[PDB]
Amino acid sequence: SGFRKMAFPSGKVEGCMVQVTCGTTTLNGLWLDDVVYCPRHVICTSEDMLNPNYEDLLIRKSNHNFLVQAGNVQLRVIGHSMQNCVLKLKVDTANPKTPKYKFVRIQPGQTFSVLACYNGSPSGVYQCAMRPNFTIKGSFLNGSCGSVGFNIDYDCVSFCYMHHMELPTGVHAGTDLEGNFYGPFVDRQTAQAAGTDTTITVNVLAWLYAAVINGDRWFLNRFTTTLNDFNLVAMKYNYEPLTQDHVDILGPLSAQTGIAVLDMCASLKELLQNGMNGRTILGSALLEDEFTPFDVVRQCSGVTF
Ligand SMILES: NS(=O)(=O)c1cccc2c1C(=O)C(Nc1ccccc1N1CCNCC1)=CC2=O
Repeated sequence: SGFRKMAFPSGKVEGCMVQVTCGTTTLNGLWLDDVVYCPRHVICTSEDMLNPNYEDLLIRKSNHNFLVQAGNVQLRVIGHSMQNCVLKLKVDTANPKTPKYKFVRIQPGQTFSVLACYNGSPSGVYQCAMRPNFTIKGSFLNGSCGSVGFNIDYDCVSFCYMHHMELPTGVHAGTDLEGNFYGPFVDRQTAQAAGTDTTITVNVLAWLYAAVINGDRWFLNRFTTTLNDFNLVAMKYNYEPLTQDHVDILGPLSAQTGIAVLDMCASLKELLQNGMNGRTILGSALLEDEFTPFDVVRQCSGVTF
């Protein structure tokens, strides 16, 4: 037992991390089949990042300007094209370590593992969540772009995230693997504001179910509440409004646990109105919202790859 913020095994993704160099800009790229995906700002200097015209800047670039290396073995770029805010570099050889993969655009609240790399080689891995305002609180130094976020289900690596920039607030933004930014962000070095962030209510409830599973039961209350009443309380504390879909996705936890979902929301209302009172839940003094119900069921089922 015990509960931990657990990342996916990163090997299958380590096997596709290449270094992409263009002029003097160097960052990370993802080598799948005979295509290397990378952020389009690889074609920019920092003097270009204030207001870049990516079409005009890419037009004076040719295939021989891009240098792709996997560790030390090298890739011959034989084509290139810009899709939204990513560059697709067609190379001479196909990645022998290409796993079964998909490109999917995740929805807010859902989680993924980030493999943080620099110069095409991995440095760390950690689990994070796509905030309701389409940001993530990762850790990304300079050179870290092009690092990817992914989920792994049995055989399949579903890539969902490519890191692009750090907001002046200190949080991070990126695109899906088709180059479309999550949220209202542009790959431009200017002031960009994320919206009001809110807490992923269903995730907090899944984490409380995990807590009940692992022995911590002090927050377990005796009230229940209406869905509308809990939503009244949740909107005051800047929580996302709970829908019947959320209650349905919490069904397995509510059944293994024996605690009806609405009573768990009653306990959560009590925690929001009275605080945690100096105690902890699963080693945390705050209400954790970066576990989806599926993450809890994974850690309790020992789902493997
Ligand atoms: N010559 S470069 O094109 O600025 C550059 C050079 C090396 C590595 C990176 C960058 C990037 O931009 C970049 N993404 C980005 C996107 C929009 C606005 C600013 C940035 N960055 C943030 C990190 N500091 C440099 C500016 C990621 C990198 O890993």
